[PDB]
Amino acid sequence: IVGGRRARPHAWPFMVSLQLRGGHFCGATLIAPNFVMSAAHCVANVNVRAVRVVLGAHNLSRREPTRQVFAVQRIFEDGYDPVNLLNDIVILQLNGSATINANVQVAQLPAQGRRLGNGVQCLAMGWGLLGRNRGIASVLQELNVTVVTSLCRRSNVCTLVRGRQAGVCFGDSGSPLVCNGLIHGIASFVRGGCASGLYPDAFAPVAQFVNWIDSIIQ
Amino acid sequence: IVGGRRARPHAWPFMVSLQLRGGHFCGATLIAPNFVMSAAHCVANVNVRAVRVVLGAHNLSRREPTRQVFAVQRIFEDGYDPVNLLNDIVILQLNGSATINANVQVAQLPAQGRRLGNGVQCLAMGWGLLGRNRGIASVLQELNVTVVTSLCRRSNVCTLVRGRQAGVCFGDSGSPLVCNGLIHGIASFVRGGCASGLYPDAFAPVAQFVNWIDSIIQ
Amino acid sequence: IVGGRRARPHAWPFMVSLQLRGGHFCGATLIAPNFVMSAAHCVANVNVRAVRVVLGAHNLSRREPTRQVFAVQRIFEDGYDPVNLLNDIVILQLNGSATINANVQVAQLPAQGRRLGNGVQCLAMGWGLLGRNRGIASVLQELNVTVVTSLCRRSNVCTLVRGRQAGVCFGDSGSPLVCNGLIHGIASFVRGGCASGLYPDAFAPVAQFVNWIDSIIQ
Amino acid sequence: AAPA
Amino acid sequence: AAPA
Amino acid sequence: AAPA
Repeated sequence: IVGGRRARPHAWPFMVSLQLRGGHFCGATLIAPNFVMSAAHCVANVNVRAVRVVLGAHNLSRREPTRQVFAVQRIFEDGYDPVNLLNDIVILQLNGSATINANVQVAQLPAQGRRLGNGVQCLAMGWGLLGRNRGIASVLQELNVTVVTSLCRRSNVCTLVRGRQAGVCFGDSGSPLVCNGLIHGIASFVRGGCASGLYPDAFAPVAQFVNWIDSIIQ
Repeated sequence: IVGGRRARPHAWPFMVSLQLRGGHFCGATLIAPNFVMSAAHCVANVNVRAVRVVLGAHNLSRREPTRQVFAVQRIFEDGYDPVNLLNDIVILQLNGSATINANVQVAQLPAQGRRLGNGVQCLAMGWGLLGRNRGIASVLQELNVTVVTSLCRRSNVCTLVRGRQAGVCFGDSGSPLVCNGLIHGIASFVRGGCASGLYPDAFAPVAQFVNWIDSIIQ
Repeated sequence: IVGGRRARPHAWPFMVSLQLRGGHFCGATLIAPNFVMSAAHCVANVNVRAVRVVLGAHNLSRREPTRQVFAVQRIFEDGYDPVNLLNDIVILQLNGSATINANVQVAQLPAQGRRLGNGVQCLAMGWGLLGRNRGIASVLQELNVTVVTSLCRRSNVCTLVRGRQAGVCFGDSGSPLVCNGLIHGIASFVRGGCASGLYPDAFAPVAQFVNWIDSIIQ
Repeated sequence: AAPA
Repeated sequence: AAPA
Repeated sequence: AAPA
């Protein structure tokens, strides 16, 4: 996240970090005790059996007793299209169930087909790049964004920070977009570099996949 | 435009701004009282019926009585190829005719087949990004560039600012390249980011489309 | 190269500069007195008969008596795939044989099939971009990197500078990756911009092409 | 577009 | 190449 | 990926 602020510790208990060594590469959202939702492109050319799913984290550079670490057992994809970047969503089944507590909780999803119009105020968040100065963030960042149609496709939810250069960046993919307390987006792609000040950020529209998610989840 | 200078107000009366809200996204050139020429990619995945064509502008953040606003009535494409970025030119017919005055005038085109060799000195201009600091420019910018073949395709006119990092950027597409007082290029694409200091900027070669333009224009 | 250091003059006598005017655009490695090895993408859409092969250079902005300049006589490709960026290697036969001396020497290659695991320490080098401030470097730069698998394909050798933003950049393609004194990589591509601090740099794995090289070389 |  |  |  570029131009955002540190989140209050454990303010978003559904926030997940996907790691390869002990290196964060994508975010995710806890949707059930044993399932996380992320962007398909995050797991496309990665060694899935090597991915660690980190729950209850705040500061990645610190030892945090609040953490819960899981492995990936199965992957559920919908119609991921890497050329067009459509259906950039994946469900990952954990090798166990999280211990729900103050620091780890399940996110609330929107109803199927609910669409956001121009002007809805939402919060983006992630541990991605801070700009081109600053690599990945250590502490979770959050950012107020506005939904915009316009320089956006009907197949995405796009956002823009008006009047300043701010936005999601590499490493933010898979992280939630929260609007009116529900998960409405999954960070998918940028255009013109991160925080162009032109080109809205693009998210996978979770409302369009609710029926599918449920079918797997419950 | 990166590394350029503010243009004298109304110095280039054929310069047009294409907008979606009241947000500039691409430039264009007035070629007749009721037709503007831009880059095909600017209108590719945009809601055409939502585009505003702004004539006689200088400072986009200001109320300017000199302005004339038109809608798009029809689009004329030639063989736009989005994979290869070839034929990145479009003609847009206005829903009316501009009032020609000191601030709004038609541009002069080159003769069909006229080709520019290495070393021709030209001026690029636009309201695109100023760098990655600075979003879109408020005031029209202009920049002296040199034509170069070399790291360029025969199907484009390429330019480079020697010895400093300067060039066109996002938002500059569709803007004219003026050489010896004629419109020789339409800003099309960058490589390696904006002002690489390596990779020349690429323009659609207007001289190669003159016969076509006329056929529509007159 | 971003975040590297000036190399000691003539420390790497197998280092080559490929130029178009008197402008460096890609590196290469001397593999025999009359053959240089580079990245296929460097010569893909270039006027080969216009390329100058510069041997024994250190400071490109200076007149250097140590230099030897050759033209390209023939090109040998293996299965360059521009969509997937696979087999990004080319052999260029010189119009003559270099004069071997203190400043111009042939590089040592690895044995066929030798693979590097995570943690091998190597040196990358080149005259490419210094960052987005600073165009191409005048003086050869070198950089300590570490081999990593992870966010890498089996078809590449990837590297990463841990804890700081550093890496290869545009203009570095074709330059050698030296590990334990042997040429193990040819700089091929970056992801997320140059020195992301996320995304390892990708090199063509020379060990996988040794049999082929020899077949041509000797 | 660059997938993030 | 990135269309501008 | 951007070829360098």
